[PDB]
Amino acid sequence: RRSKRFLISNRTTKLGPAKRASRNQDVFPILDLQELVICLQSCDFALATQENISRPTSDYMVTLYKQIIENFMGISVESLLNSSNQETGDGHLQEENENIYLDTLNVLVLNKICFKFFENIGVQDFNMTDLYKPEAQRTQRLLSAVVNYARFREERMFDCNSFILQMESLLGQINKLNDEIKQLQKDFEVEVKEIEIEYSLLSGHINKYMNEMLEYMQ
Amino acid sequence: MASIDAFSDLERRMDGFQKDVAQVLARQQNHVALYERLLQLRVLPGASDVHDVRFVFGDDSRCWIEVAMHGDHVIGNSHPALDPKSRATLEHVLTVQGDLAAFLVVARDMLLASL
Amino acid sequence: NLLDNPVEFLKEVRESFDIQQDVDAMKRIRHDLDVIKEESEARLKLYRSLGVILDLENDQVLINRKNDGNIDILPLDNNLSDFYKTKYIWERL
Amino acid sequence: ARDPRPLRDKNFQSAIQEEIYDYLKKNKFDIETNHPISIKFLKQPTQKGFIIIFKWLYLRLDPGYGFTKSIENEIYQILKNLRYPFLESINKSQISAVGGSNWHKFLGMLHWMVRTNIKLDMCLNKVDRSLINQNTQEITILSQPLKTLDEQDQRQERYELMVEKLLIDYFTESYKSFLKLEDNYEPSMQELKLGFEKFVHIINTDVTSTELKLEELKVDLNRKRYKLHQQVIHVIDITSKFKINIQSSLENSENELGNVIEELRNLE
Ligand code: NI
Repeated sequence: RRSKRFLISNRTTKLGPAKRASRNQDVFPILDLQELVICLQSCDFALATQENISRPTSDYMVTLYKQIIENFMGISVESLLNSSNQETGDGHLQEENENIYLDTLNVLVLNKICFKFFENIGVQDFNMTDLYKPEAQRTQRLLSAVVNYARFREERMFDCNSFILQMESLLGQINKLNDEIKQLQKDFEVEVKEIEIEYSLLSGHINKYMNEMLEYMQ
Repeated sequence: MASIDAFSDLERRMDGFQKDVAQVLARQQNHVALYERLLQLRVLPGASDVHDVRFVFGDDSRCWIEVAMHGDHVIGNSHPALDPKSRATLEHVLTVQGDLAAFLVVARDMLLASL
Repeated sequence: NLLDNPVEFLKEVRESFDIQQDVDAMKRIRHDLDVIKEESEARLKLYRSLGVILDLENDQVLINRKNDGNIDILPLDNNLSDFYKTKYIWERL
Repeated sequence: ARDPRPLRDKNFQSAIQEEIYDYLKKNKFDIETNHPISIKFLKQPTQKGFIIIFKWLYLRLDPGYGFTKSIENEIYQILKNLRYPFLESINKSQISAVGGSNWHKFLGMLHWMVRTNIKLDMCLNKVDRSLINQNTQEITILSQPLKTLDEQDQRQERYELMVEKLLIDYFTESYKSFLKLEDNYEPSMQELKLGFEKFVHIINTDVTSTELKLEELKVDLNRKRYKLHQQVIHVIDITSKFKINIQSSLENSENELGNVIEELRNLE
């Protein structure tokens, strides 16, 4: 289900309207503890407890940040790490030296993706400690920014229903032609077997005719 | 299974069965009719006894003789009148063991000449 | 351009391929040969005792002299007169 | 464990100091930090100069990081977060005084960060290729005739990925305009329309390519069906001729034998 999740008119309406406050230092309306978890349950993510974000652990925040990247940005964290350290055919690198930098660069790639995404939504200061040493107050500011991007996305997804539906029409045309190609080959293949069965019956009948007549003669 | 591409094998068997039927159905022919055309001699009843064989010579069937097969073969009636000397010599051929064909050679020569 | 029902046409050919009709016809032919042998054995035994034997497989006539031991063969062709055939076999034995 | 590298070798120290000096000079370390760098300084460094090099190298790896004025207390936690494989061989007390006899342990870390900074730039460039390649091969991969059903289903997933990327780019640009107090997401929509046009052109090429394969299959199947039907008519005619020939031969023998029997009986 890709690009089909983005097609909604009155299907969900589970998110409030996008709000902006020119008052507070951050352009986002800083959500409190209760209003931040009412989405993440209706929103596609999963939450253990509202207290687990009030005291964010290092392992839970990395899991929650990986799911956020895989949803809003539409990229796989595991697939990008495999492509970030692809086995290069150059004869200069060493496999013993490569084992040292595999763990370091994999964590640095996850940082750049989270830093770029938070930079676009309006947070230009994303550290490596934001995941492996979470803070209760700093997470609330980071999570209040991604939910406002979620409310804004629901209002904009109405303008994108035109493109998604036209993609289904074009994809349906190719699938229809390929189904006709398989249907034409299956119909002819059945036509051959029916004739081969009747011919095999005629060969047995003619051979039986000669065998019975060969007994009375000769 | 049988495929249409294997029709040549059934075609080959049909040719063999087609030739075997023609060869078998042209063997016997007729032997008695051929014997009557070659030797110009017919074996018919004697008009007096149904077991008496009558030998007919020629296509016109004017000359014929009759003999009896039971016991010693005695000469019977004949359309061309035969003198007693010719009749005794014909039975003298049958008196000796010899063969029936030797009697028929003398019989055909005397009956056709007496015509 | 093509066959309207090729599967049915092959079934019609099989259903019209009568086997018992020709098998019964082979019985009548074998019966007629048995009638010919029975009704002609008496004459053929008399003809064979005359010294003339027919060999229709080679289209030849066999005339054997019992005293000389030599056998004369008369082959038949579509150019020999019937008077030639009857004069050679007769008076030869 | 312990560092497998010969950190105390004088020849190895001259090589790593050259790699460090070249990377700092090539990337304009002295211009940004207003601190001159030299090979002589790398052999006998100072505590203030080491912090400048450590902060400069880590800022290129984690740009958003906020450094406190007590930089010595954060080096151990940074190395732990960076997954430094040689953290056990480095003592926490040596961080306050790196210019002593244990400088080779810290000089190897500076070379480890120099290598990591160079390797990260190449690793991030390969990620940019993966996030772009799915819209780069375009019709070349898709126009080829499908070999199985999985490749056709994989072709559909590539099309759905192209549309999903276009929508996310629209949401990203529209929110950035929304943050700047605009509420007019027209230039973001125009970029979406231009990107969607190329997707239609790619699909239309696959539609035309598949329409040709559909017509080529029809002509090929009509030829195959014509040959099969021709073979069927041949079997039917040969069978009929063979049946009549045997039946006619049976009627001839029955009439020829029937006359022979009549000849044997009439001749009486
Ligand atoms: Ni043929």
